[PDB]
Amino acid sequence: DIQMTQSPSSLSASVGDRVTITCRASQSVSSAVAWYQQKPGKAPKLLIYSASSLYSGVPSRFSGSRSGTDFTLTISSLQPEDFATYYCQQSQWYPITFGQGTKVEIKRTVAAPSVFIFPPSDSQLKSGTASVVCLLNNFYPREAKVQWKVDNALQSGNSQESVTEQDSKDSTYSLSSTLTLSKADYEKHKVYACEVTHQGLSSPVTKSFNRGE
Amino acid sequence: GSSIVSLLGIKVLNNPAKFTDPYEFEITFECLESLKHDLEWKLTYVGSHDQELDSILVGPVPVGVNKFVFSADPPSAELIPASELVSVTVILLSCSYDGREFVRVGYYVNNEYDEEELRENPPAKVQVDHIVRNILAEKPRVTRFNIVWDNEN
Amino acid sequence: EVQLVESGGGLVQPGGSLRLSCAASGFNVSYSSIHWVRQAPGKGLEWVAYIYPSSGYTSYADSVKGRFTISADTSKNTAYLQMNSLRAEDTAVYYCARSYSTKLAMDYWGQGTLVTVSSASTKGPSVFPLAPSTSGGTAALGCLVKDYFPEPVTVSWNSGALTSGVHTFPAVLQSSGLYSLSSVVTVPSSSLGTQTYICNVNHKPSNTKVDKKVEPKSC
Repeated sequence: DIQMTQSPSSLSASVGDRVTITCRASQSVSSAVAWYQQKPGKAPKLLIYSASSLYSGVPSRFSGSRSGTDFTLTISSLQPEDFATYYCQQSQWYPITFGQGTKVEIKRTVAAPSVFIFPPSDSQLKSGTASVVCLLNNFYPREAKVQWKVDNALQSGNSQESVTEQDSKDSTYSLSSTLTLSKADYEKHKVYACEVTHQGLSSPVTKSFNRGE
Repeated sequence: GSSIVSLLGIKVLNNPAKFTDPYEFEITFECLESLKHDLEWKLTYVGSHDQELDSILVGPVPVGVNKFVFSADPPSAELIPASELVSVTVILLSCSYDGREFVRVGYYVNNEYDEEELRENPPAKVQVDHIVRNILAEKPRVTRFNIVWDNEN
Repeated sequence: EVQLVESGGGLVQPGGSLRLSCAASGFNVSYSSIHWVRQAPGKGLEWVAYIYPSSGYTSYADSVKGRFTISADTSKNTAYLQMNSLRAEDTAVYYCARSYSTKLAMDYWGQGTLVTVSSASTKGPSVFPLAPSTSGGTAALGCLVKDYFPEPVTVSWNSGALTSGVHTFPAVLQSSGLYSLSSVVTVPSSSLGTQTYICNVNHKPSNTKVDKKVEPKSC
């Protein structure tokens, strides 16, 4: 019964920064902790093993330490090829366990999202289903919040989100939320709304339509 | 007093192995109640209770049944008479509560060369890079010791 | 030169069975442990199982107990993962990896082989307009690519000619076992009604192409 609780989950840094990633173990671990770096579409690579032993080959800017049950990965002076996801791992207790991961992402100024809501098309309604879409365009940071309101009722468990990888040129994110109703449930209500919350936004922004004008 | 922590099994994981390979044991134990102090598992090379090989601390002790892996460094061929590199030796795996040993598990170890031909024709300078150890995990010697845990009498 | 090569991956029905192979070269499989680690799409690393081929001792994650079996053929310098009773949530990339004198850290990794477990049968996408009505100075319009299996689709706009302002989002797996994604582009609002915006959806596995013209909706 063992956890590797890894913090934070996302981490904003510019080149040159000293970055610190922390993993706390739910019970005592003498030294079998390891850190891994994974890049999208690639196999993870070992960085440090046995809590603090630099794996052979790894740049000496990666180091590992331990304080009590807190294990830490330090990257003094973060280089550009170091933007990646980092996983901690425990292998003293059964079962071997990876932390949830930490994404290290490029820092940029706050950009508010442009927001759009798209009603379902007639063509889809005929088939029996209504997809309502809320688009959040070119924003930073990734941390945003989308609430669907159907006739001012908060919706739950009937929508999925999706996010793009950080943009290569402008370092922003885009996010698409889809609410899915049966056509038969879609016609029982008038006002469709997504409410958006984000650091670049003084007030929460809401986008609406009334079905069939 | 009454025995709070009890050893349940030991798996010798990487076996047989090279002489210079670390030791890797999966250790199962059961801890019946919260304890105040650390457990220390240690591995001792005996040969002959000569040399401590490694040691792992656990504190606070998790309650219940638990499995962990103990990775212990190998003996150095330099701190060992060449007489003992290709003979039968003994490792000792033991656990202590608050510095008080309460269990000890002994294994015989066969150390022999890699290939048949080299087995039959030992060179006068021992080639450690070719010695394969084989812990006789099937036949352990288990010894317990009644100790005082957290309740002073 | 240490390397591990996975093989065996592919699509299989819920409740079926698949065998993965891990061929190791450059080191002696007997003097190490071989691990299987998997990664569900867009998710973290999850440890599945290991074996010490020297003793034959093994270990499994609770999520995989009694369905997965791991074994090793020391002559072939090769490890196996026999997967039985597959459920959809076993869908992931499966890496084999080796551990040696690193306290069960994994120093070398395979490229990973992909394993999909699904009831679903090959279906091409229905595409629906994301019709435009201003925010950020522009209009936004797009294409909803709904109910296809398997991954992937490719979406382009106006045959490649239009690229900037395009965001094609990662697919999601829906409750029905079918995928849906959206593809959007920002446009100047002046061009609505006059400029032609077509999204070209290509779904190779069912060999279907769809071009959908996306217009502002009419009165």
